[PDB]
Amino acid sequence: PNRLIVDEAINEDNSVVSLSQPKMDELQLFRGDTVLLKGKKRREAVCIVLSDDTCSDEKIRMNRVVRNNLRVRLGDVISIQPCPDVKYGKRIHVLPIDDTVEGITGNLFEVYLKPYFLEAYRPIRKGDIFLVRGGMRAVEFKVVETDPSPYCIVAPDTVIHCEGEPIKREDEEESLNEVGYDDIGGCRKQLAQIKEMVELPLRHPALFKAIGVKPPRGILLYGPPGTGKTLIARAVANETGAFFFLI
Amino acid sequence: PNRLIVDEAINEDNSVVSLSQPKMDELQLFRGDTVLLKGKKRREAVCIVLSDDTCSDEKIRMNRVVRNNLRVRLGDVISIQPCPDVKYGKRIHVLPIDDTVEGITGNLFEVYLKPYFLEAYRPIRKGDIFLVRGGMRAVEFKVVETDPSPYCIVAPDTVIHCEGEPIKREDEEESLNEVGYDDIGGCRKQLAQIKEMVELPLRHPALFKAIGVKPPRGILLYGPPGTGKTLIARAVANETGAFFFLINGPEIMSKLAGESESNLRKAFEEAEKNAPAIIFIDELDAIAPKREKTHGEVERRIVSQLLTLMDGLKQRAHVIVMAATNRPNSIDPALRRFGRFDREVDIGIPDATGRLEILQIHTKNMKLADDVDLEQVANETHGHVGADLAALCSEAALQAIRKKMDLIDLEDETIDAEVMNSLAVTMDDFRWALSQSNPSALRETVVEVPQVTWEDIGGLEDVKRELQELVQYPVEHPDKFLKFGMTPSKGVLFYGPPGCGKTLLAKAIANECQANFISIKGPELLTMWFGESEANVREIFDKARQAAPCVLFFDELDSIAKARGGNIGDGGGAADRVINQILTEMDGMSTKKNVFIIGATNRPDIIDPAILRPGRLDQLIYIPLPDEKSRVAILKANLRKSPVAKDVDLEFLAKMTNGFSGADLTEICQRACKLAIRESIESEIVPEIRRDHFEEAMRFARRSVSDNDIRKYEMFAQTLQ
Amino acid sequence: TNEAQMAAAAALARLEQKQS
Amino acid sequence: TNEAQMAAAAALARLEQKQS
Ligand SMILES: Nc1ncnc2c1ncn2[C@@H]1O[C@H](COP(=O)(O)OP(=O)(O)O)[C@@H](O)[C@H]1O
Ligand SMILES: Nc1ncnc2c1ncn2[C@@H]1O[C@H](COP(=O)(O)OP(=O)(O)O)[C@@H](O)[C@H]1O
Ligand SMILES: Nc1ncnc2c1ncn2[C@@H]1O[C@H](COP(=O)(O)OP(=O)(O)O)[C@@H](O)[C@H]1O
Repeated sequence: PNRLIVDEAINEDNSVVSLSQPKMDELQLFRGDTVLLKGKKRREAVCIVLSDDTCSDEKIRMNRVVRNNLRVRLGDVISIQPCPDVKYGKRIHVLPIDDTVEGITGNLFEVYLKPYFLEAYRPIRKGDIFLVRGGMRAVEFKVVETDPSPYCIVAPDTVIHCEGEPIKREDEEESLNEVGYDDIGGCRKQLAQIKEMVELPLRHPALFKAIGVKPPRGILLYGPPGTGKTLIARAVANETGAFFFLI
Repeated sequence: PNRLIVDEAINEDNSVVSLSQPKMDELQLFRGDTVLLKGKKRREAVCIVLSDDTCSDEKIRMNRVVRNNLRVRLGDVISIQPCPDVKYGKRIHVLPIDDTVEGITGNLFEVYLKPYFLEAYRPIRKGDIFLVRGGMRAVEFKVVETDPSPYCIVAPDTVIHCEGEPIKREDEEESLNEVGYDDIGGCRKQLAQIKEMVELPLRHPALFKAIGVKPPRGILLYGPPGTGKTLIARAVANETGAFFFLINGPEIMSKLAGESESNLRKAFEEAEKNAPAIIFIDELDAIAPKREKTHGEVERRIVSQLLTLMDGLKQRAHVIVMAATNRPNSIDPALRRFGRFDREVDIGIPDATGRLEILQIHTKNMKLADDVDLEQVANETHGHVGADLAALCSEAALQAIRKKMDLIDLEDETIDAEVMNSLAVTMDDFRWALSQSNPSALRETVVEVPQVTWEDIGGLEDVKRELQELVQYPVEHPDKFLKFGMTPSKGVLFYGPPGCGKTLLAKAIANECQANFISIKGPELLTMWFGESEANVREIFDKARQAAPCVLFFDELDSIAKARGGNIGDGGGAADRVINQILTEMDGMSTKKNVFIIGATNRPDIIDPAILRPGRLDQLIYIPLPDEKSRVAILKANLRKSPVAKDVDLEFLAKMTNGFSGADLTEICQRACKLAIRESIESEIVPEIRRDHFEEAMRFARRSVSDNDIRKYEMFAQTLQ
Repeated sequence: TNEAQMAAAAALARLEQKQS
Repeated sequence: TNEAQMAAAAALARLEQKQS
């Protein structure tokens, strides 16, 4: 029940997920309500649901940050449920990741976390990863400790702390600065065509080895240099999880 | 007694064989009776005999499943007897083969065996192998235990059981999913020609070793990639039982000096040890290209090594070497000399009928929706080869699969047989696949028997008869031409106004004669002239020989004369580069090749007179503008497929369109259709083409041939007397 | 006899479905 | 509840700023 397919998002906002209006009435939630998303390995994420005129009725549109927090990939299926009793917290402790803060020093709160958190009313859960951009760097943070649990909303009077050594990245957690589909601008028609050819045999290998229909085995991309031929190949491997070998 | 030769079947039904009526009376069996077939190794099979109008009187037509159950091959002889006392069974135990059920799970009875057995009244014998297709898989089963013995007929109340582990395939029992002759769609004429060359020395080696007549030793198959060159070579080896050894350019050329030559020699040694054997060399142009195209030591040595190994086939008895290339002239000419690769077969590109057969073959396992029309697809897939039609079917299958898989969300190591079995591929998925597919032979020469028949040509009753005398008589009654010392004409030139059916005449006679039609159009003659590549005319006439019997049609024969100024011209004469090569090739062509040359021009006054001399296009037929009774016939032919309303008076139109050509009457027909479509589309924002649509079309349609041009043709025709 | 006649009707019907 | 309604106004305002 309430199991929808994970799709690509247009709104890059890390606290926003898009669902089509008819699903707001099936889930009995109002525009802007706070919901939980159920992912893999007994993990979940909290976000705000907004409506638009582009989301498919049976899909949920979420960005890379939310998918990584749920440990899911495009094409998977996750559960959505409302949580109307969410409240805001008073204390949130956030630390940077060791693999993203390098060569740069200063007051991380004033530069990154303050404009991200202050008066944004973002839902935040313990263990969430999120990305704050600025100063020509892309710095990701992890939430380690909060007073309320397991999640809360950031209030204008919520105090953000940041003390301690940078967090060592987990071996099963991919960096948010890796190449994905949201790094590709034009040539969307070609990216969609390729995804149809490759994502199915790569994500569902049990389908092809069990049927008489053979998969595509070789795809030749052509065009002038500097048009994203390698960028697509990397985005596909990183988004599906296939092992990428460069020649 | 009652011993018949095993032939190929058209009916793929595993429980049915075909026998010609006279054998039903010699065997005293009725149509649909149950008979037993006596095979090899004290084996037999039970099946139902039906009659048709295609089976040879002395042959029995059966499919691969029946032949494997009898352990016989095409060309063998089996005995036939009736068994009118066959009874029905109550219990049949069927198990799958371990080598065919893999990755798929579910209720095998409900998916496969139930629709196969239920109310089918199939004769079944203990130990039979049979194939059930569905769910995009081809799953074969063996019958292990029955209550009656040795065989019975399945009744509607017969219970089918299936418990136990899958059966391990016997080492002497070939899988039914191996390549055979029933996997090849078009190019049936080439497959038959090859079978005659190879099956006799491979199945009857005692014949050739005991006579002074030598077998074919090497056959070169050529045509575009993806046309079945390897598919045929595999089908031949699997159907005859010859040992098949695969060679390909990349495998040999990827090796170092001293390894490529050694591996090529080993391939011949292995075939001899396992003789009778077939050595198939794919991408031959990658191993032994024309000498002028290579200078490397490795390429020169491997050419010499292949030539010596081919010559060694005088001692390597019962070994036949087949090779695949794109063009017969891309390889070292030495290979094609007496011996070695001295036989050649042109596979070509499947035509509309062959493409339908290929689509039907590669959908055997697919469940198709009622809206799927593979004949419509075969007509739309112009320029495709079998490899592209296979890809088209695969893409259509994947599109149908994605639509359902994203809805059921069942992820496991195996696939549910019921899920695939109930998945139907619709016409929208085939049309989508067509838009994604990209023909590999789009610009190749198209050689096929035309679909134009005499019923499609209005008027010209006397020309139709004349063309039959020119084209059919020299081969239908050759003894009369010899008796009277007559030299048959090699070709005819059409002249007259444009749009009067000159092209249709050439196609229609090619169709009735079942001859390949080769169309050369003005732009092609101009391309050769402009690019100073008139040498390509030799390849056109050589293709006509390869495709014989055929009709080679040169349209717009004046295209170059007009390009040179036409009415005034340039500083030269009538002769030009391209026509001279056409004249040369015609002079070197014999009537014994059954190649008939037809030309057409709209300006006979500027055709190089050389083409009209005896031995060339010496016959000249005038195609006039259609008269009143012909214009009615033309309108009916052009509208034969259109939903014309009963209020449309086609005879009135013919009376008014006095000066119109056949092409001009077509513009009226199509313009009226366009108007009917416009109104029909608007009504949704009509069921027939109404008189108003033809009347409005008449407001724009005009004659394209003026009286000044009609006299030009009459004066030429008068000059010819 | 009768069991062969029932198989005869079934084989003839499948042949007509394939020919049409 | 009301804390979710405060997040609703903030999420809707950022979406409109990005769309405009
Ligand atoms: N469509 C695109 N969208 C975004 N960035 C692109 C696009 N096409 C090219 N780029 C950028 O330009 C560069 C292309 O380099 P690369 O992918 O290595 O190409 P190449 O295969 O020619 O070496 C990268 O920095 C990539 O981010
Ligand atoms: N005439 C045909 N009938 C049926 N299938 C065909 C035909 N021609 C080609 N195919 C299919 O297309 C493919 C041809 O590949 P292959 O025989 O390996 O050709 P090549 O020698 O060019 O590699 C196979 O999948 C084959 O089944
Ligand atoms: N006698 C005829 N009967 C039926 N249709 C005709 C006839 N003459 C011309 N047409 C129509 O005119 C069109 C052009 O004819 P075609 O023979 O191709 O012209 P050309 O030989 O000058 O190229 C054809 O598509 C056909 O529909």
